[PDB]
Amino acid sequence: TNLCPFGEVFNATRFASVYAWNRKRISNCVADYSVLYNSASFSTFKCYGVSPTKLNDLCFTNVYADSFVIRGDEVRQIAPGQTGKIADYNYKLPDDFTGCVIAWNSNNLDSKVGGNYNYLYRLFRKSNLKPFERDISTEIYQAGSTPCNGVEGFNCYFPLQSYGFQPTNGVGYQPYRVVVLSFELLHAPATVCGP
Amino acid sequence: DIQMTQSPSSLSAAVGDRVTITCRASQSIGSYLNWYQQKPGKAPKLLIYAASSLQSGVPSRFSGSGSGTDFTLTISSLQPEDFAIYYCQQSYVSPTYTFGPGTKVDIK
Amino acid sequence: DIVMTQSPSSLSASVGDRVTITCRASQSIAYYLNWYQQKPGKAPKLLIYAASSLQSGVPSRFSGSGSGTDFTLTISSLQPEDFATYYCQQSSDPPEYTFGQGTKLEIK
Amino acid sequence: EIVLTQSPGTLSLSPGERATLSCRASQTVSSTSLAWYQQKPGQAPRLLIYGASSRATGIPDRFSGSGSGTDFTLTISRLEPEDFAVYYCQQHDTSLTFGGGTKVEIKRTVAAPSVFIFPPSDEQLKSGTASVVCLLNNFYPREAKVQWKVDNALQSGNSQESVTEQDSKDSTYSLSSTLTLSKADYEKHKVYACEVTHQGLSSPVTKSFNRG
Amino acid sequence: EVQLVESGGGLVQPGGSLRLSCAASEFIVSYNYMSWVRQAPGKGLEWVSVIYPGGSTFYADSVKGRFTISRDNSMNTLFLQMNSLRAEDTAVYYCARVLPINGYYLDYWGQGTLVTVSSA
Amino acid sequence: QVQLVQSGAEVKKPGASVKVSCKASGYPFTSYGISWVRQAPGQGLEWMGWISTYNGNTNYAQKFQGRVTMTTDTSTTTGYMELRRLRSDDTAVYYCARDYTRGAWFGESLIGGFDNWGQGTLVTVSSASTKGPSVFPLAPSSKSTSGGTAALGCLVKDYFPEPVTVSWNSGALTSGVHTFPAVLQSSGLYSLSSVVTVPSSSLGTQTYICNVNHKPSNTKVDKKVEPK
Amino acid sequence: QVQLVESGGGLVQPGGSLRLSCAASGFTFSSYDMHWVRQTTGKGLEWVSTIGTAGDTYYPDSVKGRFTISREDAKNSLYLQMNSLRAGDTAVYYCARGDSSGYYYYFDYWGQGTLLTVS
Ligand SMILES: *[C@@H]1O[C@H](CO[C@@H]2O[C@@H](C)[C@@H](O)[C@@H](O)[C@@H]2O)[C@@H](O[C@@H]2O[C@H](CO)[C@@H](O[C@@H]3O[C@H](CO)[C@@H](O)[C@H](O)[C@@H]3O)[C@H](O)[C@H]2NC(C)=O)[C@H](O)[C@H]1NC(C)=O
Repeated sequence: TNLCPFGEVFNATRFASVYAWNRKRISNCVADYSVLYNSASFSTFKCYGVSPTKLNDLCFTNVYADSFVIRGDEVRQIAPGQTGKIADYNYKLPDDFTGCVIAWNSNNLDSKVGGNYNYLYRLFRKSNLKPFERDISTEIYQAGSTPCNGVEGFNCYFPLQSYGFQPTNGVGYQPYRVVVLSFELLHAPATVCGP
Repeated sequence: DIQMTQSPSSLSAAVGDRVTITCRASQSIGSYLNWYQQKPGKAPKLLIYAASSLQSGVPSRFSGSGSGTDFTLTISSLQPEDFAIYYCQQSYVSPTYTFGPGTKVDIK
Repeated sequence: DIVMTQSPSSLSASVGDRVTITCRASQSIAYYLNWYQQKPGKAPKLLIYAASSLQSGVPSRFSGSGSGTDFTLTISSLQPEDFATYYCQQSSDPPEYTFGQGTKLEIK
Repeated sequence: EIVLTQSPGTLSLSPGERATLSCRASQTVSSTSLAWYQQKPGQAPRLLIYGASSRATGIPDRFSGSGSGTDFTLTISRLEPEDFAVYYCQQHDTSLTFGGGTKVEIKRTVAAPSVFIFPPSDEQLKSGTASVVCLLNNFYPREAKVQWKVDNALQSGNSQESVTEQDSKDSTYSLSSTLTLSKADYEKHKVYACEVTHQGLSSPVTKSFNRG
Repeated sequence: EVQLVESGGGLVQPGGSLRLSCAASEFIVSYNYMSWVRQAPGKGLEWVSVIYPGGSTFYADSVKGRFTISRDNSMNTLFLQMNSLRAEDTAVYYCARVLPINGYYLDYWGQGTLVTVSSA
Repeated sequence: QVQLVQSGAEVKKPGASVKVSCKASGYPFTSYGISWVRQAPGQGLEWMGWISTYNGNTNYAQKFQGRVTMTTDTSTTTGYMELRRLRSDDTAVYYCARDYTRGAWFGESLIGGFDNWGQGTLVTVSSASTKGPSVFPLAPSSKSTSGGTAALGCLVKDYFPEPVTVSWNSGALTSGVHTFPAVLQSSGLYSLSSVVTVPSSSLGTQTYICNVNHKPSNTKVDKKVEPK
Repeated sequence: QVQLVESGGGLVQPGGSLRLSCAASGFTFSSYDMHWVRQTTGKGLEWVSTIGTAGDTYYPDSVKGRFTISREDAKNSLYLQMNSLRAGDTAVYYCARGDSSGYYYYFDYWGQGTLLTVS
């Protein structure tokens, strides 16, 4: 039968920004994790609520693939029960999370001489993000009593900022492509088993 | 990594008494916990998994309860062969499993 | 984790001269460094952010440049009002940002 | 769209040396969307490098690739006898396009072609079509020029030539030519000559044969 | 007008508890990053705590587990709660606004309040 | 063990259409698309399009945007390309390749290329009819130069299908024999020549005859070569 | 019954190499995961290696790049190759068998252990 398209998620040319993170719905396929078992290029491989083993003998209903690019120091924030800019304003995971987090260094693909300014993240927000919530609005953030009315100035800021990737930075500041897989099991019959 | 802490460091109880061992997690881990007993100069043994389930062969005197960041192991009556160091382990984050520090039960 | 060190602990200049204050780091912090002017008895004032920018209202005689583990601050002309204490802050880490030991300045 | 130009068109080298090729793009192309292909004569092309830096399955360690921005380079450490073929580069950043192609050939010392000539056969006179062939023997440099001389007047636009492949036995080429004429014009002509100009020949060797 | 007025200093015994307040004008303490910095007499500045617009809180190791930073939207005031004060906590505390635009920098400051912990 | 096999060569008259086939085996068919690239005789590679074997999306080139259609049969794991309104300049070799440049399920770009190829199909679109080859011998000159070195050959002319086979002395001779590639004439037929160099010392004693094999016309004409 | 016997430990100089083994009995060695756990009196129990049924190997950040775990189902022997040993690797090593009841994981059976000293 059909095999799940993990290669398209992992081996894609373009990755979305963290604030406008991408999500893909994988269903009606057999999932083969032998592609992930031995790769020698992954810097992070942590699975929450299920062992890395036993994945080929487990059946699930839906599998979601979330992909974005962040810096190395912010990879630790992609985990249940974490706080920070990325966790509170860009991407949130539930406390009771069943899934895996995979990250690898993409310094040779997403960094160019002079600075790559195509990846953005949100600085200001009124309230913390709920789990699996996506925000893409670009309205001017107001930090004072005076209304902004679209005239940027003091106490009226644009809520997005650029990463500015350079090839000479440290591994903490180098870009990392992060793929987050979320497995949900419901009363519906299993569709992704992968024996 | 998720850090597990136990209290008290040392416990002293007599035969037929009641004891209570508490295991606390630095993060909510739900019902992912295991308990191990290690007699001196021997290998650790498995007692409780999923924080409330009894492994086959373990005496019925043991029970477990709790969820989130608070867990408890209770021995109804302390038999003469139940003096050992007890460890709690979290099984929520993989594959980097972490163990507890250890609690010692002696005879007074 | 990161430890920052300024140099020197003191400095002097008469009038209409150039100065140089350096603030290293134990690890590379890219271009995330700030400069402050703390006159005695009151709160400090921001001079330079991101090691190269200038805060609105700051006199143009102040300038700074640098990257990685070495940074510097230069004053083109030493007006009478420029005598204070200056500090460097590490803005690289979002939650934890530390200061240096400071660098005073005085007449000779 | 992005246009890929490969230079140089031809590259003659001796086995055991190293080879450097260039694939230039008009715009900025991401490293994730470049690939190299190798096509031996009479066979389908095979993939060598994908992603501009990654070797394919079964590809020996000789082939290596590097580059970013608008210029890319393929590097071959040693030239084995089976590594002489045409190479192409492709991109899929904006649509899909291929390059012109670079050919790698075996290098050899200059040789001299032995020029021959053959008069038309008898049956062609019956068929009313005249064909004369100026055969050439082995010679290394591909660049060669021929020209049919009729009496005192040259000819143009009534001939075509074919060249064989580089034979592995001696690394030499062969050339053929044919002048197209009819019986109504073959008898009118008096002197038929074939003009040959080459580096291997110090002076043009224009063999000829009389009418009939 | 933009201002930050601080009040709450005093003299307390070791092991005591004190609460510091820092109002605002033209600001909204629940919309801006806010931080506390203390400066001991004859020493350099030291960061204490920071609160995010969403509500997250971060503390230094030397003061972790003893201090707490909070805010009131109705009164537009930023609070610092200090517990289990030692002899090493004697300093002048400042409340400042932090802009994460290009790194974290402290543009506006206050005037500071003195907190002294002594056995007398 | 990943193998793709295409159909044989075809000849079509202008204004018709030709559909090529490409059978695939040895890999999950639905996880990879199929790309088609054609190569004119003596020219470079030119892209045609890409097809997906999961949903059926197609991404054709702008040049062939109007007159190409691609279909995949999941049951037989075979892909097809149909080109309509055949033209004179459409004679080329068509290739079938497994695709790793665009994903099948989602349709985004990928890091890779065309990993596997096929043998190729030769398509000829010429306004001409089948004609049998005619052989004219090319006897050596009366004189001998640089003995012993002499060359002889036979000229083949006016044959429509490209592939022909020429052998000397019933294949007994395999040294110093050169066969020239065919060249297209203005009339619409082809002409081919094969020459062999032999020692002039034994020219009279050794007699050779060139043989021509033309499968489409089933014509075999053998003519010996002798001086005059 | 189920038993696991370790062997191949002793004294070794810093920076050297050593290879342990752990024979098994009473169960299908190819149908279960295998782990190595150390115990130091100053740090307690700690996980150092894990091998799966499908050839997957997992390592902590402490010993990654230095330890290699191998499995040979035919000989029923599980091995652990150690390289670039330091003074911090002196502990009693156990071989454990990993089993799961649902989504929950645990270590069921352990071996006697093998002392390794770095001097
Ligand atoms: C992302 O892509 C890489 C490589 O890119 C792809 O490689 C081939 C599979 C073709 O599809 C190419 O067109 C394409 O560019 C994948 O990595 C590769 O995975 C395969 C399968 O696991 C590996 O094959 C193994 O080879 C060893 C021998 O070296 C055998 O012993 C194994 O049994 C197995 O066949 C291959 O080595 C590996 N290559 C590299 C460079 O890592 C990668 O899996 C893919 N990502 C996902 C998520 O699928």
